[PDB]
Amino acid sequence: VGKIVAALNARAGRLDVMSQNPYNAVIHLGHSNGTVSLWSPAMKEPLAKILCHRGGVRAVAVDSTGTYMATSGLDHQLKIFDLRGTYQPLSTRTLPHGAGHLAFSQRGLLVAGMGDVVNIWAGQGKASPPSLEQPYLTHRLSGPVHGLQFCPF
Amino acid sequence: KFAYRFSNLLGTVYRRGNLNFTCDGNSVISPVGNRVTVFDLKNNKSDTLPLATRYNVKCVGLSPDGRLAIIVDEGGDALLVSLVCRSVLHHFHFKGSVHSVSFSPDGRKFVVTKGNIAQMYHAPGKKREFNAFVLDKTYFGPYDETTCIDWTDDSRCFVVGSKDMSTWVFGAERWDNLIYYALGGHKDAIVACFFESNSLDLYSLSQDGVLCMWQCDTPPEGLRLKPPAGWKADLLQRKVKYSRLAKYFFNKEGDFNNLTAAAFHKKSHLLVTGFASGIFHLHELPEFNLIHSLSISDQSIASVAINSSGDWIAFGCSGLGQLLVWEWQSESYVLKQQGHFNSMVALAYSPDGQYIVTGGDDGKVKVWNTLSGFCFVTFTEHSSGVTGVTFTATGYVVVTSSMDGTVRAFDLHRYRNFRTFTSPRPTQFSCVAVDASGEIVSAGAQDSFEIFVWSMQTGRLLDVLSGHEGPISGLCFNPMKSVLASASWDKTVRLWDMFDSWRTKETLALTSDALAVTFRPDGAELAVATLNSQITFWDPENAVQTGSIEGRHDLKTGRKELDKITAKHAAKGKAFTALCYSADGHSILAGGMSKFVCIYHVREQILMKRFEISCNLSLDAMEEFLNRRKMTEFGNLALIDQDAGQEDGVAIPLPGVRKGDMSSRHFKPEIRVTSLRFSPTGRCWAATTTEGLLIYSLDTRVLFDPFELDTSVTPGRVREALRQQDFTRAILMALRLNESKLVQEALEAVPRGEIEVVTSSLPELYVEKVLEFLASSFEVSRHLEFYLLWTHKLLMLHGQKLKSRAGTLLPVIQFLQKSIQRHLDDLSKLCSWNHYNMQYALAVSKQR
Amino acid sequence: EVAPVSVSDAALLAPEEIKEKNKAGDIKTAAEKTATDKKRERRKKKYQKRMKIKEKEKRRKLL
Amino acid sequence: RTASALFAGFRALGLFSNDIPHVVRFSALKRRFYVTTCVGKSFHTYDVQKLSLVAVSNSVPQDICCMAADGRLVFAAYGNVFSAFARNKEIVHTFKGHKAEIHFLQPFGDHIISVDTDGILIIWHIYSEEEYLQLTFDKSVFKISAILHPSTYLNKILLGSEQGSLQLWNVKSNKLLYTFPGWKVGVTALQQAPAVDVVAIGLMSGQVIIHNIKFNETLMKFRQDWGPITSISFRTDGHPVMAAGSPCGHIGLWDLEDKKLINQMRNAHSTAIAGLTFLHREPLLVTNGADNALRIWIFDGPTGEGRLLRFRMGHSAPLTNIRYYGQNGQQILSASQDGTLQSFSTVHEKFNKSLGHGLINKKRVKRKGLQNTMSVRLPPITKFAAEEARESDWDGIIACHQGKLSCSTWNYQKSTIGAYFLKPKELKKDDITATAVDITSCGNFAVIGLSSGTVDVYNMQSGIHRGSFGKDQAHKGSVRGVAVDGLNQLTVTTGSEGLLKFWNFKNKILIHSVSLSSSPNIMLLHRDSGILGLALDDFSISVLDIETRKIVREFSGHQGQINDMAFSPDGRWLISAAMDCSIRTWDLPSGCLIDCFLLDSAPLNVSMSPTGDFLATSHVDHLGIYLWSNISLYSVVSLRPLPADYVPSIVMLPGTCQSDELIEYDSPEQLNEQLVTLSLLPESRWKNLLNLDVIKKKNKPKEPPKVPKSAPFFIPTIPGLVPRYAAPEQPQQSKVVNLGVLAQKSDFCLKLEEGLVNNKYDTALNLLKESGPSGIETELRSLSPDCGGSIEVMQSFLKMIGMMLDRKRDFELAQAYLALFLKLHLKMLPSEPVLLEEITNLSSQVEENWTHLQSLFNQSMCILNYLKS
Amino acid sequence: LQAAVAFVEQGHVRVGPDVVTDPAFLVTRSMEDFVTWVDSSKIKRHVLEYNEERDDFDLEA
RNA sequence: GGCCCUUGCGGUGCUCCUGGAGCGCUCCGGGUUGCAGGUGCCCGAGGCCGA
Repeated sequence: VGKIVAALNARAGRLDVMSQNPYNAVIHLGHSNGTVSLWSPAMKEPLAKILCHRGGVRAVAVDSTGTYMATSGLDHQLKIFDLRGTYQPLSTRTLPHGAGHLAFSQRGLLVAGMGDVVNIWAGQGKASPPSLEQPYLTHRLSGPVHGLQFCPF
Repeated sequence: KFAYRFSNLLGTVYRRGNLNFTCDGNSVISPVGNRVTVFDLKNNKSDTLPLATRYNVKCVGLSPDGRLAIIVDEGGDALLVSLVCRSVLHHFHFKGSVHSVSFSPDGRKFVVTKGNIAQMYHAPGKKREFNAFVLDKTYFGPYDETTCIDWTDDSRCFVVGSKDMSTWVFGAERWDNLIYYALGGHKDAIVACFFESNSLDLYSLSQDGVLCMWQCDTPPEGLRLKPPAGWKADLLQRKVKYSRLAKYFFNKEGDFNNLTAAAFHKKSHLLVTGFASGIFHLHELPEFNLIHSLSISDQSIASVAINSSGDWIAFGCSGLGQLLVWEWQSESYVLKQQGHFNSMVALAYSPDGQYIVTGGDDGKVKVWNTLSGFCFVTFTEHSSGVTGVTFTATGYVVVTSSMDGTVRAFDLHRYRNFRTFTSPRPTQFSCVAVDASGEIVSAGAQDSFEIFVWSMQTGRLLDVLSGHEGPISGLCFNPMKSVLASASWDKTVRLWDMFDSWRTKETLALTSDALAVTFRPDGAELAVATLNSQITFWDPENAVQTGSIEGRHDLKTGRKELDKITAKHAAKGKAFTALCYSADGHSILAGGMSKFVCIYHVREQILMKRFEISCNLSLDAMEEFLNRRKMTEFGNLALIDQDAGQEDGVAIPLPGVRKGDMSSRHFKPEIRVTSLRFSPTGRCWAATTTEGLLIYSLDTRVLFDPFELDTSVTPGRVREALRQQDFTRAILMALRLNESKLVQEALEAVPRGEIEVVTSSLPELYVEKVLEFLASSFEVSRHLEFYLLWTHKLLMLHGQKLKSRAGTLLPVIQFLQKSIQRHLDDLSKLCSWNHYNMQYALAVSKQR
Repeated sequence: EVAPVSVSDAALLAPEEIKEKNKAGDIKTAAEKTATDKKRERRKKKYQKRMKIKEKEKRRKLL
Repeated sequence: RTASALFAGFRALGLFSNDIPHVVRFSALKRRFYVTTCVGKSFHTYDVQKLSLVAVSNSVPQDICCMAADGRLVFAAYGNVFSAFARNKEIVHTFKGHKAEIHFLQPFGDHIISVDTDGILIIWHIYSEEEYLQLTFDKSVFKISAILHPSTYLNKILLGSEQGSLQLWNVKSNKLLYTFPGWKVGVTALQQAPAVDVVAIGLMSGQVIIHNIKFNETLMKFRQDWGPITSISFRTDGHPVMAAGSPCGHIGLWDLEDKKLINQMRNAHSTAIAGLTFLHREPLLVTNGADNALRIWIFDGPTGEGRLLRFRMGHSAPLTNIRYYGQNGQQILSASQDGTLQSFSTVHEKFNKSLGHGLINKKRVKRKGLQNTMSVRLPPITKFAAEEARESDWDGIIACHQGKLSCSTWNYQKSTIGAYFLKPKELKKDDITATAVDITSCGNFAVIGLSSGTVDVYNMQSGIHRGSFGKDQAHKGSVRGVAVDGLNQLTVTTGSEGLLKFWNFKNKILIHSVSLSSSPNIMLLHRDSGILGLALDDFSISVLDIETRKIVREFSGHQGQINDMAFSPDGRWLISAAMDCSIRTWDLPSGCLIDCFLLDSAPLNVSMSPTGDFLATSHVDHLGIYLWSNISLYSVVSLRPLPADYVPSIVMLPGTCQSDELIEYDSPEQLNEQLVTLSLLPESRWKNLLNLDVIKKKNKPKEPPKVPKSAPFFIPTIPGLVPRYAAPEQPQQSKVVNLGVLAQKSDFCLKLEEGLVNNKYDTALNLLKESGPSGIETELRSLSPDCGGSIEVMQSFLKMIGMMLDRKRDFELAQAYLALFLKLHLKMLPSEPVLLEEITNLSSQVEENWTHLQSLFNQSMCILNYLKS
Repeated sequence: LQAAVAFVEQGHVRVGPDVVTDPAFLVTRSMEDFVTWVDSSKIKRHVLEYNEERDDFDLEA
């Protein structure tokens, strides 16, 4: 239609971390406090606040089915969260460098962009989260990573 | 002949960078745009170092011993200099932008933080190599740009703040218990981070205004070396914890005042912090006790430093370029100066040559003392900018004309604006001119096209001179004849006679539009700059053109970043706009919109010399051919850098403003020499440009100028004559050479009582040389009355003969006079203050 | 301006402003005043009253 | 110790490549190739992507003989010792222990193999620098000429000989595995083929033998009739192509699959091939040579015809003449025997540029290229003069060639030859040649001399003759030099007959003539000072002033022909380079020798920077320009007059980093006892004592600082820059004490008390002149009886003042401090009688001293004012 | 209007002695009286040639 | 002036080092990362016109 339906004040300072859940259609917002806020255009307050890191969050990405969330922060920890009512971190790993960006494919693969290096973690995915034990593929870019996305099909 | 060297840059005290005190704590090192100035508060002095750079100085690293310093510009070029010798040692190029440089307290290592990394280098050694700094180690911790550096007093570990709101601590060499450690607990960018006096406990300050204290369990001597391993073991065969004790807030909730600068003195446990609102706070860290706080300016505080003793704190505000030194215990200012960038447009000298008055677009009139280099009186009566300024020929009176429509006169005896002249019609004045007698004041308008003339003593409008068509470019009174010459844009220069019963007027027609008019010091020749870049020399009394000078090619002008046209096409439409005769009048100085000032020989109509004002490449239009490296397929893309530069804030850039805060092109102004002036003394000259006020002074080192050389003339024969007591011949041979040290020795060798014989034997030609050397001597010589006797004898012997040729000796006498004046005045203040007072005491004892 | 040394030392206020001086620069008591001196003061006072009436009356017309 | 005093070598300019072969080095953390080339006493590193300089190494005392690279480090050998370079710049490890020059270097893991000339082979551990293993081979039986470590072989190295035998060795077991009989020609090159067990062997006869070392069969043989095979490389991008170098500079491409010659590259380099290498998995060839060239070749054209892709080049022939161009000083103009003009930047090599070859009929060169147009090529440039003014509008360089009548012109911004050939119209033959050229300051006119003795003036913009000096010819003999004054007022020329003539530039009228003792050789004029320098055939140098046309200085001491001369920008130093391989600096104001340092090679040209930082020299057979730093700028140097008949014992290498006569005088503290003298103590310290209170009051802010009420009473304190009180306290002592322990008298007051006994107040004087005005006022205020100072002590301060008036030194301090003291205690003063007797002495002394000075001051000013009116 | 914007970018118009290249430049009623062709511009050559008032001495100089 | 398979004549296709703007690599080393207070920004067309 071309009309602004909502304009909401997150009330958390600068906003730099954002992703949506395709199954859920809610918006996730990361903050330097370490919390991720669930937003909807109808409400003037966030649906929920989820404390994920001991420092500031710099990335958030959730899968197509809407089951898991992947977040990374300043404490150099990669976390996988269960979004089906429990909101506990299913997987945890400490990293040498920092995961600046994250994404999911349509089969459940997760890629983290750290510096000039990308790493992809794969799991069986059949009602299970990605296994962060050992990466699936590696590749070294010419420069530092600024954007990641999977082709749909 | 024309041997002048750059001596000082007045008018600017702070542009950008960090401030540093010298090791002893008496002097302050301040970056002024392209250069670096040292202000010596101990002796009330300011000196700009001779070094220049391609771009503005971003970082200054000062060595603990005080001998060495590292100066880095924005482009990444670094310069290793000695403060003792005030000379550049060597050059280097850091690959990327450096946020800061800090020397280790021991003096062996220094850390350079650049990009996302911090590289630690060794200190430069006595050995000279093509590569100055030998890189030692690299650390690659943070997510984002590193900001600040601090070192432990034991030089065992250092700490680096980062933009990613984490603070990293590293070890100088690999410790088994501490290789690196990371700290969080913040939600905004780290501004500074410090260490305790004798422990590894640290402080972290965020841009939000939060202070965090971190304490470790391990004493700094507890650090242990890693056990040797690898290949050293083959030769031999044959963690700590941090806890957050406290978190403090510098601001009340609901107020967003960003912390911008911080400094911390370890021995006194003192913190000084400057905020975006222009206020600074003092605290005692372990208890966080607010001692007192001040408001410095409306603009933010960019850099803050504290001296070794802890008594003085340095503040810089880049909004107005304001520099302040504050002594907290005495609750008083030691130094406080302010100068806006690109403000100055006007210039003048006092008749003595001791003071310089300037006015700017801001509307402020400032008087500077050239010897000290500091402003000492400022007049703010004018509301809009000052276009012109002038001293009266006799008194200590300064006259200004402004866009307010007012011409105001100020006295230096009482520091008041005693007379103000305004037109009956609301008009804006563009320049001022005052007669040598000082009775007549004159001004010209932007729009009313007519010259207004007022009386000084009465203050009424004597007359309105009309006849010009178009605005008046400039005015000047003849110094000896009391006639007024005014140039206008109708290709004419008109001469007006004031003390003439029949109101005789003259016109001088020109091929193109006129821009400036100046008289020679004697007043018998006149110079007009025209729009076709020609300087024409006329004889005013006979209205005949003596000569012409073509100067279009000499004004090398470069293309601006946004110009579609090339350098040559723009140059075809630009001419000279500032002219100034030398003290003798044999040479003329011309300047305009370029980094060059051209000195021409008027009689030969040839260019003797070209002076380069600046080499700063962060100023627009400096270089003729823009760099091909920056070009892309869609153009040079200047607007991205334009937005990055205008991100400074403070105001909002407005379309169509050429100059000022509202002008979009303010971060990188064009290079322009607004005005030139020459000292009446003749020992220096000055120029007002965008960079500031520039002083060029006589220096014997620049050029060798003997008078009459011979194979016999040599210092060996000079000292041989000295040993033979033939003083006169030694003096003559020492004067035939123009070395100051030899003639100094030759004069000081003579014992008293033989002075008059030497003076009588001197020929007429050498008299001027001896007077010049004596005048130079009174400034820097301990032996006052020796040179007093010399001057007294030569003057009493040759005054009558010098009277006939007094016309050509004016620059010399002026010089001599002021020197002989200077010392005298202070003695006349002090000795009499003793004498009479003592006599008064001797009176009271008698009445008892 | 702020500086550790002062270039010019002055009263900042003119000597006439501190103590006002008559045009003649001398003051005479009523006893000393001669015949002409009293006549001049009478002449000046009548001279002032005359012109002030003209200025007040002119101002009255403008209103 | 150091041969010179004023000068030291800094860097070389214009040199890119030499005979030492290059090495190609892959890097970790950066997926790129780097190629390292030796340059004299250093080396340079370039990325192969764009041939951009990335690092310049530190200098070594001797010329590098052999080079090696192993990814992490770069190894360089000079003399009998070799070192390892880290970060491509700075040495971290040096290895001594060889008595002969190193001729081969082979990096072997963490160990390095060095082979000496006499026949010693030693393996060194890099980091520990210890000697692992040493072997010797008989020089007559087996002299090593090639070293190779085949890939995929554990601890095995293959050694070849000039005799023709090959030996395979194992370093770890230290035994001879096998001996190859080989061929009687002798081995000159070894290379690893793109196979597990195959090598390529070069021979001195021009034959390359590709061999399998495991089973000893020869796969194929190729023969080039160009001399010994310098280097061999293999193409690994999927095409079986082999390239082998030759000392003629030619390259032959052999087809490995069909055992045939593909094509031959002719004149890839003018000089001998140093090293050629195919880049890994690339169709690229990297070649360098002794002609100061580095080239990249790509084989992508039809028939695999290689074409030049990139290059970095300097002068390929010895230099003739060099000169700084421009007043900024970042660029130098140089001409060489190859017949081209080039510009070299002194800050970075990216601003280097070439002006091209001398070419008549330029449009012909466009159609047919540089080659096949050799006839129109011009002879090499011998002399030239350039001026920066008017360079944008028209030409600014005039140059005279070897044995040619005409003079050529050059354009800087266009970076090509000019449009005029300047000559007299009448002459056409080349029997007469042009000898001396000069260009005027304004840049309009150029003055050309001839061997016949005629001097002409031409306009630079149009090239039209503007007249000539003399009725028919200026000089009888050849014109050696011409010069034009800066103001275009006097033109001075020289002749072979020995006459020096001065002319008017405008109307061309002779003024004066000077005879010379010997024939002048070279001539230069320092325009701004007006100082003219002459070098004569009798090895002396004569200096004369152009204005008075008379000799001012004579310099002798050179033992050879003087080649070129140079002036410092200030005009105080004359630098002359001679054939005796010495560069001498003369001090014009004194006329005595200051510096003389010897050189390995005779210097041809010398020129001083316009800024004065650097000195540039060029040599007889070297291809580059060498810069020498003037150390007077960055350090203080005391000039010392050397004896005239001096020969420098110590030689200084070019490219490596490592009395009554003089004029200086120091003024004594006092010329005479009766003379009044003043100190140069800063003005702010003593002139503001009487007005101190009001000066401090204005400094305080308009609005006082905001102080919180909760703030405590005690805040930390800094005692001050100078201690007014001598003793703060008498490790773990008590801090609660009774009276009589803490200091109760100021250090100044203590010194004053001692001054009474011995009549000496110098100690108190030093404290008084060191403390600042705020401190001085406090000290004098403390002197009062109320503040704790006895009236006896105030008597001491009055006697201090009197003493300074008898010595008549520090006169301004005497008046300043006494004035403050009078202001403070005037009310107490007349009551106490003792202080009066000091005043009566003091009052007389200040009266007689001021009155004598006040008269001398007043008579001076009144005379000066009378001169004004 | 596209021609008018073109001229200021190519530096053919001056306001007084100063030549301005910024299209965003508001001109005062007084200053609009002194906008004219800069000297030695090809457009002023065309105008003077049309009016039969072209002399090479003054323009080129 | 010189040119001799030439031209007062013309055209093409590649190469020619980003100031900040391809950072990080001798050795050593990197492991046990051990919820203060935020309400923004945008919204005016009338011609002392030219064709």
